[PDB]
Amino acid sequence: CVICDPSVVLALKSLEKDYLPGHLDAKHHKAMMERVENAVKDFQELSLNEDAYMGVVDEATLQKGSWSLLKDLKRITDSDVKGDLFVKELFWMLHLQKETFATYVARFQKEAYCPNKCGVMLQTLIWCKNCKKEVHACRKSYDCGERNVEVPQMEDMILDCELNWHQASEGLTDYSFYRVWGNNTETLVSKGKEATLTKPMVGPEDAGSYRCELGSVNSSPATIINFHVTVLP
Amino acid sequence: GDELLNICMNAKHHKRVPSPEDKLYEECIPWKDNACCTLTTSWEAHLDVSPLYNFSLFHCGLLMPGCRKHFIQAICFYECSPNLGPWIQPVGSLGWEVGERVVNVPLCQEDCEEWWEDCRMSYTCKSNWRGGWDWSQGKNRCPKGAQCLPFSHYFPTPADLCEKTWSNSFKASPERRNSGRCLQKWFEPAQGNPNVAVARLFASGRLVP
Ligand SMILES: *[C@@H]1O[C@H](CO)[C@@H](O)[C@H](O)[C@H]1NC(C)=O
Ligand SMILES: [Cl-]
Repeated sequence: CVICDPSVVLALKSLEKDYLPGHLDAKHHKAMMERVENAVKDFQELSLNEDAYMGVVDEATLQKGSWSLLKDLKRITDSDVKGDLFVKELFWMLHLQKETFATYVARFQKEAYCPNKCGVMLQTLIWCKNCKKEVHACRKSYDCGERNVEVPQMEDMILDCELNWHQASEGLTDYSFYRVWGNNTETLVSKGKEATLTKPMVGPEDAGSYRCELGSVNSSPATIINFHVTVLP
Repeated sequence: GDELLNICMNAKHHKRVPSPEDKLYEECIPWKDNACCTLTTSWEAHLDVSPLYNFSLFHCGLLMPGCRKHFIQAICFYECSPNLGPWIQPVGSLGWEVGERVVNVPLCQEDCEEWWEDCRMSYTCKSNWRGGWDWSQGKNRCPKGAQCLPFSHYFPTPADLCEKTWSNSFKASPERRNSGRCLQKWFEPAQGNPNVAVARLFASGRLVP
């Protein structure tokens, strides 16, 4: 995947144009760059599976991988190692950086890729096989559960629709809260970027069912939560 | 009217008969007014790996979003459309007069051309998805000697993609949209469902027993 980073592309081009001329037989340059480019290209060849690899990374992981690669590569070119020894360690370095990259990607997968344990999260990602950056839909569950809230009289009712992943998700709109009546209808109470609804100084009549609906440009909610509120005199 | 109109296939998750559905999820919304799919089913049609089928679209990794979208629509169309009547057949090679599927549902050019264009730079490893997959780790994975390459490589034309992904549930019709002789797998709801008239035409057009 690291070849999707411009710094790496640049380092390979300097390696071919600047470094090889004085550090390798001319009759070798064409065949050598073929092999190098193929070995970098091969950073994308990780065993496809969830919690390990799905053909994508986010930008941070690409950067981390790119940084590690470039530092290792520079250590070689800074040293002016020539000929047969240069080739051996270039490729052994590549082989070792690929495993180091896999290490970063596996962490990405386990921790960063579709973090949401519910709802639908929009996440920007880079596709390792084509270097295209696009937004992906992480669909976990149709709704994100129910809540039971106890709220004494004269006390403030607070319904929190925030979820740890909301901040990071992309293309979020406005939390919308609804009051859900015994009929088959509901009424809107508030919409806005307030991730919480508050009704001050609750009375017995405020008890009932509410519901938050965090909107998305996808035009299908990112988060649906149902609150069951009881007022306990 | 006609016995091949407004029916659902005797299949897995399909409803007995089509009926409206207040809330249908995302891509499967155009069939809201009259649908052989349920809500649950329409959600499940949007999943990473869908519980509706044993199949993984992400065998070479994630499809690009705009490619994935076409596959979810094909699935919506397949699970929700009450206009497939004329192409409903028994499962297995054999005639009616002797468990159901659909066979050769004619998709318009544009539906297949758009699908192919948006899937151009997504990745797969097989030019025919019905067959030699490896299932040794639960879901289907790419065979030993089969490189992940662009859809434009394994599915050289739009017809190949329409046909070879889903066992000829679909055929890539030479006809274009608003010919009255092919179905769209998706349509903007604002305008009407253009497939109603197409089913009507084939139900009474196919000289059959
Ligand atoms: C039914 O909807 C009406 C709308 O005005 C509302 O006033 C009423 O509270 C609802 N039913 C009940 C008894 O909750
Ligand atoms: Cl239809």
